[PDB]
Amino acid sequence: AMETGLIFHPYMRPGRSARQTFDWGIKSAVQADSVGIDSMMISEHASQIWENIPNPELLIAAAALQTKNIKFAPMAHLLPHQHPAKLATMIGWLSQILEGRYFLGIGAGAYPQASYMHGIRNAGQTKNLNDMVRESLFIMEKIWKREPFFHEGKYWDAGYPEELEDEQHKLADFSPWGGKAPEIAVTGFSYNSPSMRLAGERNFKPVSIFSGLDALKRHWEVYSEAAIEAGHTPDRSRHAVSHTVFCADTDKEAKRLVMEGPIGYCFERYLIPIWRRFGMMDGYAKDAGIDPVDADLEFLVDNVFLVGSPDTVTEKINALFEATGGWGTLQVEAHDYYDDPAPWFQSLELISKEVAPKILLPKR
Amino acid sequence: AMETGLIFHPYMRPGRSARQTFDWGIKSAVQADSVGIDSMMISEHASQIWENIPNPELLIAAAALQTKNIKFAPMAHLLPHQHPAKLATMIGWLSQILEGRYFLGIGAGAYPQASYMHGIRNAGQSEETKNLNDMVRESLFIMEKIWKREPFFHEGKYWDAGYPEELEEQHKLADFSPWGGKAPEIAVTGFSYNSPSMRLAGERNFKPVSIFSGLDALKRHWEVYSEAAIEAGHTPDRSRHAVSHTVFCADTDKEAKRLVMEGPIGYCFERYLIPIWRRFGMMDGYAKDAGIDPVDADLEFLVDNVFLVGSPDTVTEKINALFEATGGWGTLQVEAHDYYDDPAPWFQSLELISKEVAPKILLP
Ligand SMILES: O=S(=O)(O)CCN1CCN(CCS(=O)(=O)O)CC1
Ligand SMILES: O=S(=O)(O)CCN1CCN(CCS(=O)(=O)O)CC1
Ligand SMILES: [Cl-]
Ligand SMILES: [Cl-]
Ligand SMILES: [Cl-]
Ligand SMILES: [Cl-]
Repeated sequence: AMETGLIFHPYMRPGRSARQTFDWGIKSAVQADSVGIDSMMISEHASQIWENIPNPELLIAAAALQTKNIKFAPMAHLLPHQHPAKLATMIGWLSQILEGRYFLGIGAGAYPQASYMHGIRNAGQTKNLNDMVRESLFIMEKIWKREPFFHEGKYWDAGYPEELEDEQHKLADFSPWGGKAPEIAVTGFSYNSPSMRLAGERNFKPVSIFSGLDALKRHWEVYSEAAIEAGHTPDRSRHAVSHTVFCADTDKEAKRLVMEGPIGYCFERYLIPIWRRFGMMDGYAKDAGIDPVDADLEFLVDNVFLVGSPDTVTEKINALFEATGGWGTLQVEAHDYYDDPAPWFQSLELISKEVAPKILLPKR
Repeated sequence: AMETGLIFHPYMRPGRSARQTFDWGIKSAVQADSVGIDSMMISEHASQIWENIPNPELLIAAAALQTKNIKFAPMAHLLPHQHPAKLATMIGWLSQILEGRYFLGIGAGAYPQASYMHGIRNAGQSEETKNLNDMVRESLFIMEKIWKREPFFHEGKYWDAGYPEELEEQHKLADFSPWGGKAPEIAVTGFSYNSPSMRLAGERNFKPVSIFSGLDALKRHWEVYSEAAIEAGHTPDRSRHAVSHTVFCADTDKEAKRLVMEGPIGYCFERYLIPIWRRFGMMDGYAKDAGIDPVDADLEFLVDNVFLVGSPDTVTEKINALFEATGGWGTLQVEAHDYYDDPAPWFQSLELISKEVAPKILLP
């Protein structure tokens, strides 16, 4: 029932080249596809070192004809940063190339440095990024329908022309596969996530970043309530939840490999300090009954990360399902194993083939 | 030596899918690279049937790690259609992925239907309206500054954009400057006799790409270009000049001609290109050169008098003759046609052009 997914930020070690990063992305897509992973989400960042993909569509396109079954999604295209017509056209064309193995993450962008680059001062505090998202979506949906219009917006002018006065002289068809909008997704983190409400209101796919039991429950509560009120039927099998996940033959090996390898390195060098600064471990702290100040690597490995043998990880997931109601896709956060992929590819294969099929049905 | 290049519009037969088009592009890039073709230019169109690539960068990215030596160029990114920061970031990143096997065509866009989609009414005409050429100049201004990674903010007529100061190695800004930290080489195409693009190109030391329309225009392009270059203080270099031609080589003149007349090339010309060329007076240069009335310029006339078609010796002679008449050029940019269903004769032609013809061409 539960699918396995990859989310590729990618947390490349500072100093990796663009070609190395791109090669690791393609290799990751091909391997994930080969072990039955259902989706690969690729994030977008123009200002960050570790999250060093500014154009997830380039990777998706390079992996498209090298894979069979896996579905790709930008997670997310930052709508305030591009002309909606240009973006809508690219999405539809890529969706066509993939024969529908595609869905669309949309976002405002959480990094003011990148907002600034794209002409939006004071994104942290004028232009409103959320209004820009709404206007872009309004324009893109119309372009995908291939119904003519011209729109003079607050943020952009855009349109879709009427045919001029042989099939070869009609307008190109860059509508997404099947001629309909792709499925749209949005991520959420905070406890009362406005993204989850938007998602529910518009029947988008919710993607939650695991921050603790209370938030995971609250996300679904907010989502479904918004869905119901908007007249949609909430479907928990749509819900994707992003986790650190690592599987090996034993609990001991699993833990050692995380502690001493790429995952532990990224967390100690980069993620733990950010998470500390921004209070992103308060949910985990609450769940385990500790002070956030004492949330270190080994705490996360023992209490938060889905780490261990296939049986252990299966248990941990099933325990979360009983506590929170569950989810449709386990979205595994990718790490920089480009130097020595074997233990990481073995983990993914275990998660996908041995863990995921044994998970309980999610709460309706 | 004169180099061989490919220019991929493409001219896909109406009815080809996006996946087929994309597959043909990758196959074409791989094959061109394998036979020593120096560059592959890929054009950008959102409204056209035959020219059905709206995002050349997706193709370039998919071919990047599958090729060794060939250089790629969008020909051209239509600068009025996207946010210059987003575009500048993607160009730098792709340039990095390609390790500098990349140059940048820029353009305004010659299809009003597509201009309309991107919020530009009355692109065909010379509140107040939008000027595509001014939009090109503002985009380039912004992109060059972003590539330099020096902070600024610009509130333009068409866009707001900037480059931020560092916040008060992993926490510094990402570096998506192009390969070597400098702007890519910039190219523009020209067609008309007194091409304003050729003047711009000369003024700014861009690479000129001429679309072959006759002896007089080819000479006039270089005259305009070099005069502008010299006045701007640049040294005009003919080896930079790319000239776009229909080119087809086979073992004999008879085979070459039959394959063009009866195959994909002839089909595209009779069904699509000849009527357009007739309507817009694009055969007047060829007519003048051969001493005929444009009304009588049909397929076989183009094959016998204009297209570089024949045996390797014959095509070598035709090129050498053009070199004596006009002064020559640095790259023979072969216009690609839809041989996706029959690649053998077309790949054979490109191999002949690249290995047997081009090395025998006299100095420009
Ligand atoms: O670097 S800056 O200080 O400019 C912005 C840093 N900020 C930290 C918090 N994360 C939340 C990710 S999410 O899990 O809430 O989606 C967004 C980025
Ligand atoms: O389709 S529309 O009728 O709306 C515009 C027609 N127009 C005809 C001429 N071509 C040649 C490009 S070039 O050869 O001059 O570079 C550009 C498009
Ligand atoms: Cl992020
Ligand atoms: Cl529904
Ligand atoms: Cl064109
Ligand atoms: Cl010079």
